[PDB]
Amino acid sequence: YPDEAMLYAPVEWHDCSEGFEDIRYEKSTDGIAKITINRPQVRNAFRPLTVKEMIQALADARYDDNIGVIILTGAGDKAFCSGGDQHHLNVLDFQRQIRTCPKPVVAMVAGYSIGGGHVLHMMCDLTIAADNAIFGQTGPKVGSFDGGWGASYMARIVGQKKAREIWFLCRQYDAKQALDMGLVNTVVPLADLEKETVRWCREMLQNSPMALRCLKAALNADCDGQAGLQELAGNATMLFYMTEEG
Amino acid sequence: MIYPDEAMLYAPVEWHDCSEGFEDIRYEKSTDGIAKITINRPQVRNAFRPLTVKEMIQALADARYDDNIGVIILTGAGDKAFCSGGDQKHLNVLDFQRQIRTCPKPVVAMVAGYSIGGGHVLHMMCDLTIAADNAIFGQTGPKVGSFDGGWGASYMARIVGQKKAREIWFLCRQYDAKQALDMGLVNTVVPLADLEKETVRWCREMLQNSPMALRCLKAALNADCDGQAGLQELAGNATMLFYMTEEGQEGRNAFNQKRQPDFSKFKRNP
Amino acid sequence: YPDEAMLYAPVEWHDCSEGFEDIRYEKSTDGIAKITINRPQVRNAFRPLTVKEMIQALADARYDDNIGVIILTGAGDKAFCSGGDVHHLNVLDFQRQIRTCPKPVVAMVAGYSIGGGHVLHMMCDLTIAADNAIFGQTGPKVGSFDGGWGASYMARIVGQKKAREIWFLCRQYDAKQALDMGLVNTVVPLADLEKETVRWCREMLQNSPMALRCLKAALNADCDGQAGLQELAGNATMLFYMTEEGQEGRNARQPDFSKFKRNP
Amino acid sequence: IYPDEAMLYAPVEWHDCSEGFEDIRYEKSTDGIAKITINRPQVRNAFRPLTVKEMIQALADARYDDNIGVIILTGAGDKAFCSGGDVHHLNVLDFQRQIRTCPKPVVAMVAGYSIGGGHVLHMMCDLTIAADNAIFGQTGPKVGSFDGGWGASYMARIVGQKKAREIWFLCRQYDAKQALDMGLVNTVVPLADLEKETVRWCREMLQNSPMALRCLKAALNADCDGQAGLQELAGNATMLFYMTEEGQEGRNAFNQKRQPDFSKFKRNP
Amino acid sequence: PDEAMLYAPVEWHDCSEGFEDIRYEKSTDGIAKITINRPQVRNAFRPLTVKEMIQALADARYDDNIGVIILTGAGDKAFCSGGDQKVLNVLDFQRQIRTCPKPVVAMVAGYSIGGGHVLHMMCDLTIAADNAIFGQTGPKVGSFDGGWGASYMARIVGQKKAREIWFLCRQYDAKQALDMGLVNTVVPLADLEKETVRWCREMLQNSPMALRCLKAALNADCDGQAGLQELAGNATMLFYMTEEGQEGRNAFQPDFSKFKRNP
Amino acid sequence: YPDEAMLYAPVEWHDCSEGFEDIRYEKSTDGIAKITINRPQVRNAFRPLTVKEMIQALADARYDDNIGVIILTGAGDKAFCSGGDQHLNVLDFQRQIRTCPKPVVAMVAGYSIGGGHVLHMMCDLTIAADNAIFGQTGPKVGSFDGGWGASYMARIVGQKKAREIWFLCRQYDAKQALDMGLVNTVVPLADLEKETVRWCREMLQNSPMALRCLKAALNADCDGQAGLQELAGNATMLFYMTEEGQEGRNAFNQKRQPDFSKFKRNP
Repeated sequence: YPDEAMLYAPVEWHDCSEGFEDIRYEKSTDGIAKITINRPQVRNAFRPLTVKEMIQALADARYDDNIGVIILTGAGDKAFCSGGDQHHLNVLDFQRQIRTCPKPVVAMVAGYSIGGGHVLHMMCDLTIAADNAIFGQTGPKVGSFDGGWGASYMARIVGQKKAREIWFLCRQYDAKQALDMGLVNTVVPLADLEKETVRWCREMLQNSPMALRCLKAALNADCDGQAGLQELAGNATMLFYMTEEG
Repeated sequence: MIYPDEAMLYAPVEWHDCSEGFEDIRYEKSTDGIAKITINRPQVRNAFRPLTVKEMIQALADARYDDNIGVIILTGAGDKAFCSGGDQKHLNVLDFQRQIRTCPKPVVAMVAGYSIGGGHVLHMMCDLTIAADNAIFGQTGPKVGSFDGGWGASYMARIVGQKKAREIWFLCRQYDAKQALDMGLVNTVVPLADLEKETVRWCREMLQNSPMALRCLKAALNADCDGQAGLQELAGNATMLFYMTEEGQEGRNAFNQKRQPDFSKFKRNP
Repeated sequence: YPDEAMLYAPVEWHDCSEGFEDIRYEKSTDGIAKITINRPQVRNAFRPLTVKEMIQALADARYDDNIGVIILTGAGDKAFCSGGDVHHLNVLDFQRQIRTCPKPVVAMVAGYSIGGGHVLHMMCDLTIAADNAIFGQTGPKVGSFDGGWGASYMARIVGQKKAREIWFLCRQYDAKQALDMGLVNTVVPLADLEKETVRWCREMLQNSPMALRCLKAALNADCDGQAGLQELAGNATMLFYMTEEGQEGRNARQPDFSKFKRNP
Repeated sequence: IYPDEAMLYAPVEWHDCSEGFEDIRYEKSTDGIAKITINRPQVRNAFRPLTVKEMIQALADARYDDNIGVIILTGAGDKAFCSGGDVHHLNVLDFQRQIRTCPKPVVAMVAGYSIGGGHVLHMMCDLTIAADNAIFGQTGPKVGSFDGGWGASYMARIVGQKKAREIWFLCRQYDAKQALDMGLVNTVVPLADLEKETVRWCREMLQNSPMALRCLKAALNADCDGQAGLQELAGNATMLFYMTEEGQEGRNAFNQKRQPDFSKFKRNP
Repeated sequence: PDEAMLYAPVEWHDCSEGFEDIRYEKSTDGIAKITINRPQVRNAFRPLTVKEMIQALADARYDDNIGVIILTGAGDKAFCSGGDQKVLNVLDFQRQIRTCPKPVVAMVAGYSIGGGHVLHMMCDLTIAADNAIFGQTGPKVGSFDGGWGASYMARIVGQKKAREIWFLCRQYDAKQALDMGLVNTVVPLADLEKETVRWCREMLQNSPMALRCLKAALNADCDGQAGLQELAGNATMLFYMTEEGQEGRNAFQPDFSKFKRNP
Repeated sequence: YPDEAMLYAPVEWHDCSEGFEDIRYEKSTDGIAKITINRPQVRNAFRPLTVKEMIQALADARYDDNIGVIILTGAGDKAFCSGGDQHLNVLDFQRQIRTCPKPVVAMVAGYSIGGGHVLHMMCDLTIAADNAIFGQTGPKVGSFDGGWGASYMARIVGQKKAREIWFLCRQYDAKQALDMGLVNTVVPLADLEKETVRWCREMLQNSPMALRCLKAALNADCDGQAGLQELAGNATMLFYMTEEGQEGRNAFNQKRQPDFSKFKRNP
């Protein structure tokens, strides 16, 4: 395993936010890309423009051979993303893009991850929660619902009883509650959120990118039927090209 | 995000009896929209016989069709048993399972004491389960010459995961309220004396939310399990919603106005 | 195999229609129940009352131990069911009821099977079509859709390309076209329609009702996820009750399964 | 009330939108058909990564053009629709997903060869109109490749498992009549009438409810694509919900800092 | 490709030592042939027969010189009339055919009935003689196959035809089978093996790894996680054949820093 | 319920290892077969031979009508199995565990790692000692199990935990495994076999037929048509044991038309 010294080393961030109004986008030299929703004034809720930019940034990250892991997070300590405002439903494109991204996407959550913003963290492969993080859906209370990955995939995370509770009542849940039901991967003190997140990112960066790619697709394949097969078979095709028989 | 005040949530509940004709169950309705179906055979720990199931089906259909009802509670009479299983002394409980599954309103298992065997599958079928601290859970099939290999198995695995589902079925042990909570088999555990109080609160929290959103989400979550049957529910709600829009009304309007439908006038979205 | 003489024997229908406004309900002595949409003045389109009645009639046939097969059909020779005319969308209840009926259900189709009425014939296990039969959807032409079994299950019948064509264009298809894409099981001259349908019913009636029941559930199981497992496993449970091992557990004192073999 | 032969077969006024594209042509008709044409007849319309990038760009434009209701995918000339692959090496997988999730009917108009990667492309299209000189088949196992995604599973949902295994394992070529008989294409027409017939089919769809077509396409995908299909279908449901008074009461209440009153709305059976 | 190659004579070698109920042969060009040899009972299988077929198929799977397997019946009157009623390991045989990483071809002359019909369906391809007869018998003789015999049949012929075949238990001739997509082709009885060998050789000309991956992928549309196990297993195998995958065993701390992180 | 005294009675293991080199194989009188990987020197990693022998032993247990439950374990107290020895016949063994009609219990002491971790997951139940360690290693050593090692892992611990396990390849102690539902129970190392045997005896007291139908039904939630083959296969077996099923057999045997008209048509 990597040593705590390298895992907890300072990070060399370079800004790549040119042209974005709603988000910051940064890359570290050791292979991490970070997308930060930058609207703390509205608790980092997204509007169609925000989504358009996030899609832009993620495509760039996917296409950058130096980038191995992506972080999705919100500006400040009070919110990851408090929901959608509140082309229209372009966040559905973003969900699919996170899903099919052949690199791990890690949600770094401080404060509220709510509504459309809660589905976004669920869509990420992993979630690192600050001890101040708050989670929940709001659909039925505000005249919406996410019945796609927001529902079924939530069930594959926390189980059907809990998923029905989360959606039907629309309560809020603190970090411990989220951890207890398997909704997040770990809870760390707010001060160490990014520190610990970078560590998790670095642990993955030390591993085979091809293996990670294949495993993400295999795990998607337990959910996404033929769409999941397209991903998994796609990687097999890519591997076949790299061999002699190929 | 304004939530309901606790004063409202914990206000007294008024049940009105609608049990006329039932022998094995009680059926009651609150004026604020909860329907409560109670297995009423406390002397046999609320075990169900075919008659009990017929009556619960009848009551659940009523609750479904009553536009004043938004949520249903399923429970057992007394403090000792939600339902101890099938009366051992035909298999129409399979129909009741489907009926709970496809009910467009949330169904809540309110569990005191034993939820066992067929009665355990019943609480699992309900969307949520509120358990009293004296609640006991488990299957009995392999110990009594039976099994539920339908939703009793697969769906249980979607609740507690595959390792725990195999343990529950293979050994047929009993589990206390803390055990069930820990594995995610129930949603919360509350003091026995507060069982109905907290259950009603949960119901009222749902009653404040969109009925349409709730039926859509219920269908969507069933859709993760029930293949094309799930698609039928989810798509049927989509159809219902479509009928509530101008485009979804043009066909009926055209027919009424004796003209061909015209979809040229509607905007295409991305 | 059964003798053609017996298969094509005359059939004597007994009326059980008492109390129905929109349908006829009849039973044969040899175990066929026939449900007939009786609204020729509207090409046998169904309204919510029609559906409630068909649900009632099908529930009766399910519980009648004398009935082994159900026929669904439309009155007259011009329409099986032309479409929709408890509650507004109760046809969804009826679809599920046909699906989970442990007895084979056969659509007997003369003339139009269209829209909601086309999904109905698809739901039936088999379809015997008259040479004048006409099939198709109408949803997108009249601002509606059936995205449930009306879409996915159709695709399991005719394949994805054909399913998309049927729904997206909403054309009508003759009996030959329907047969060519596997949408119906056979096409017979209009005069022979009930004759050939009764033969098919009698062929199934000669077979094991338990085997048919299990196979219907098994075939549904390829489509309906856990709902399908509920049906298939439920039949397994019923079978288990009929065995000595099942009955021992139920008689047991601590049960004693030791006297039972742990087969491979 | 049906189309009308005169309208269906009327002339089509195409407008060029190919500015900037190297490998494809892109055109739109005034009545709502967008046509993406692979423009590489010199190599039997095989695609290279740039070709795929451009098709992605064009398809996204059509998706977002509220004037467009149907998309035609085709190859330049009469000899090939697409003969396979040679911006990254496997970006055709992106294009596959984009056709899949496009809320508008996509029609493959096939003249001549639809082979290999190009065969999977026509399969992904909702419908396929084939000219009588059309030839279909896979080549992977012969050329050190395979499409085990929708190229396999989805093919089986079209032609059945026996035929799908045959097509892939032997890599033969099939003529239009063979393809028609196995359910692989929707119709076969004379080469000279290919666009004429295709446009008719497009026009027949253009007469229908765009929302209904959208929901049905997602419903049909949903029989194949698991949760990804649920995402499409449920997404359409959410979109419709926003258009209802009940949905709107939820939004209004939240924006006015008040509890919503959904009680004014029935709890249907 | 090349008619003279495809229809060239076939050189068979016997490998039947020890078998009572079957013959097992291997050609010099990489085809294995398992022949049910009980023509006096229309090639119905008894438990012994299934045991031997499992043995033979396991051998064929593990023989690197074999690229395609033919399953057939002795004589011209019967592929397999089903389970010997005079007497359930056939479920093991089904799984083995399913998970065989090489194409399995059913060469059908005469009856393929009941259990014997499920067998041809399980094979990847079916070449039928014009004298072939297909159908199920379960509901007529107190049985059913509700596993691959039901669901997978539906993935071949569609749900209407599947329900008809099972519910009525009629027999279907070669043209009927072809018309519903139940078999891949129908040929004159005298040319059955000739054409079957051609199809086999056409497959033998293609990549065995690609065929293996495609079979798993097509199974994966049906077999849930069991299908994923097959498909992902092939991907794991392919991975081992790459530099990145080798960086493990070549080390035996591994260093993946060098490898691109592709889109 | 079974008596505590009976459940905790001493075990009488009878050896059946004859002809094996990498494993021990033993049967108890009361119906438990135990397969032990016997390569303590290499933390009980498997080589192709080990797998071939485990396949042989598992097949024997399946066919032995005296056996109702199988235990899979590793020699000593330091490792259950640390994975592949540094083929893919282990894939056949996974399927063999999956389709075994008898419950299979992983009795885990110390390391269950890599290929050895998938093996415990494949078992119906896992009894873990307080010294057990779990984790995958694929991405760290240039491999992956994208089959049941992935999808089925998600059906146990949920999708978030499954991705964490695979992507980082950390090690997890027994408490962590329990909390995530990866194992069924954790017991003091000293009582590992005592407790494992109790769980086995608890199962042995139950209907073998009900157990195999339920194992198939639970597999069926994961394995599509392959799972339908298992579940339906059991239904057919049950059917054969009924008068109705048997009539069809007799009728065909006695060269006469079957008469099913004498059997009830249930709702």
